[PDB]
Parts: sequence; structure tokens; C-alpha cells
Amino acid sequence: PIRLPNPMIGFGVPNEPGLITHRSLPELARGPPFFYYENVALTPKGVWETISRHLFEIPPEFVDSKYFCVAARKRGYIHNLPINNRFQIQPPPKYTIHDAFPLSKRWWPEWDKRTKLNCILTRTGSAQLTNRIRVALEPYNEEPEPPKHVQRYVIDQCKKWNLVWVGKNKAAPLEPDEMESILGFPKNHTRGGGMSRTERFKSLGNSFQVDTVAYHLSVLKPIFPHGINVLSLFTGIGGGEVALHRLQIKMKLVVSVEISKVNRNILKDFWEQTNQTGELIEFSDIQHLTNDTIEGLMEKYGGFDLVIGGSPCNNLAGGNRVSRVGLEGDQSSLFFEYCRILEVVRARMRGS
DNA sequence: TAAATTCGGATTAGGAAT
DNA sequence: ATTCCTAATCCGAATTTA
Ligand SMILES: Nc1ncnc2c1ncn2[C@@H]1O[C@H](CSCC[C@H](N)C(=O)O)[C@@H](O)[C@H]1O
Repeated sequence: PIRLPNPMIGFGVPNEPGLITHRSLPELARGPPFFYYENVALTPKGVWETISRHLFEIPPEFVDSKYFCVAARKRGYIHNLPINNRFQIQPPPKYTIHDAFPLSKRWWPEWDKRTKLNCILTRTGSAQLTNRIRVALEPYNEEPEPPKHVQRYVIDQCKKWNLVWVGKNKAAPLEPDEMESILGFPKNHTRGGGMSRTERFKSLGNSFQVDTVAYHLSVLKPIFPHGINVLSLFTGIGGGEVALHRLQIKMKLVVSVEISKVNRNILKDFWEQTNQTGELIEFSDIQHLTNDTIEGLMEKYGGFDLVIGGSPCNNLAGGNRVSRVGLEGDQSSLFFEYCRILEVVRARMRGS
């Protein structure tokens, strides 16, 4: 049974001990293409063992993004990239709550000892929870500190719902632009394209932490001095694309597969606003992308150097009350479509 | 009717006690 | 073993707003 590393540093993270410069991959895992697969680390039992079984028995690299920003993000990455001489994109985001939320020291209690936030999700705290916390605290405003039991309730709720102190006895969730920034996207990346505030919350919650992914992908920069062709599966708001952009790795071509219209609009807006000279091709449903469409695209553009994606985690995530049925859930079973498309790419690039 | 809102525990792992 | 705690966690369904 796969056991999560503690600390969850993968093969090493910046500013920490334990950097590992070499691993040995099964020969079946050898590129081309390079691939990069992502999903949540905290799955039902047996999930990552199965995912590794279908990705050539590559052990996952489990990394918590608290080593890259202020918010935790425990993810598993199966990839066949070299792991020596990674570098981080600069400047790295703010590391602590104090620096990431400069105004918050005005409102932050002595007895809230947090210095990191927890994982950014698709559901945030309600206005009613903020009220319940405010009401619980006011009877003690003239006293220097509320009793220990009301303290622990507020702490337990601030952690459960990833709240920050914004006003007098006011603990509120993160705003979309704060999530964007902590996830390493440029400001306003997800505003526009027809995307509602509600949809911004959801797409940000599902996304990559760009600095974590970029640090992994940085080894590609010396390999491809002339840029890469990219097959982006479950593209989302384009975390993998923003990472390559921040790495100054030219994207000659990106074939993107993303079923959300507003997500595809966010990616096209990014493509135009950053003045990408390459070509963006947008597909919608991965289940309707045929093997021979892939093969035709590779014949036209010369194959794919990188296949990157993160299949849905709906049915794996601990926040799902209703349908956390594991890897064969209606959404998460799309992992096997990632595998199907990846095998088509491998068939052309490496043979058999 | 798009958008916003609020509510709803279980699965894991680990540490510390038996 | 068990027992008992703390602890984190890319969420769905239903309803209400505007
Ligand atoms: N059938 C399907 N075909 C293509 N994409 C799908 C799909 N079903 C779900 N998806 C998409 O898969 C994505 C998984 S979330 C991954 C997002 C990405 N890592 C980022 O940087 O944002 C979601 O955006 C979801 O819309």
C-alpha cells in the first residue's frame, strides 16, 4: 500500500532538505513523450496503486504545495521527467500568512497560531459561518481574550473553512483574486470570458498550483531550446500553460481538451493576452476525441513533446459527501481516457 | 434562469494512549 | 492488535436571489 511521504516534499522542494537528484524509471516509462499526471493525494485506498499500475508502475511524487506558497495542496504527480536541476520560477509567491495577507495583522488574534492556509477548494465558507464566529466572539470584546472553549470553536472553524481575519471578529474566506495569486496565476486570469464569480471559485479550486507544476516542468527548458508541442488534457484554466509561460518555454502548439466553455474562454484569453505566437487548438469532450484525431494531429504538427493533465477528482476528494466512490466514478474514471490518449501518443513516438 | 447561497459527514492517516 | 483522539479535504444537492 502506497504510503504518503512525511514531509510531503516529493523528490525535494526549495529551501528544504532531502533533495534527490536521480531516480530509476521502468524502461516502459521512458519517453518520448514526456507526460505529467496530477490528482489529489488523499484518495480512497487503492486509487494511487491503480493509477500507478496504468502509468507504467511509476511511483507518484507526492508534494504539498505549502512549500511553494501560503496554501497547502497535497497532490500526487506521476511523470517521466528528469528530476535533476529543477529550478523555481521567480519571484516565488509569499510563503506565510503574515506576508501573503499584509493587512491581516490588524485583525489577527494572538490565539490563532496559523502561519499557512489549508487547501484551496471549490466550496468556501458561508456568510452565515462568518456571522456565527462574529456572534460567538463579541461577548468578550472588552476582555483581553475569549475563553478557551470559544477559542477552539473559532480555530476549528477557521481551519475547516480556510478563513482569514478581515475585520473586527470577522473571519471570511479567500476572494477569487487571492486564490489566483496563491495558486500562482496572474491577477484577473479568471475574470472575463463569461465566467461568473461562482465559476471562478470552482475553476480555481480545481486548478494547479502553478509554482509547484512549474518547478517540476523546469527541467524541460534545456531539453527543448526551440519550444514544445503540448497535448493538454483536462486543461482547466490553463495551469500547465501558465507554468510553461512562466518558464519561458515556447509553446509551438497546444492541443487543449477541456469540456467547460468558460474555461476554454479563459485559456484563449490567456493565449491572446500573453501574445503567444504558437497555435492553440481547443477540443471540448475528451470522450469524443478519437485515437485517429490524435494521430492526424501528430502527423500534421510532428508529434507531442509533452502530455500534461489532471483528470477529475470529484469521486476521490474527501469533501464529496455523495459520490466519493473512487476511481471508477462517473467523473474520475476519465483518468482512463488520459491513459488511452497517452498510449496513442506513445505508439507514434516510441513504437510497438 | 444564471448566479449566488447554504447546507450537508465520511474516508483516511497518524500519534498517543492502553 | 484495539481505543481514542486530532486533523485535512481539487465536493453535491437543493434552494433561493435577482
Ligand atoms: N469529459 C471531459 N472532457 C474534457 N474535459 C473534462 C471532461 N470532464 C471533466 N473535464 C475537465 O477536467 C478538468 C479537471 S480539473 C484540472 C484543471 C487544470 N489542472 C488547471 O490548471 O486548471 C476540469 O476543468 C473539467 O472541466
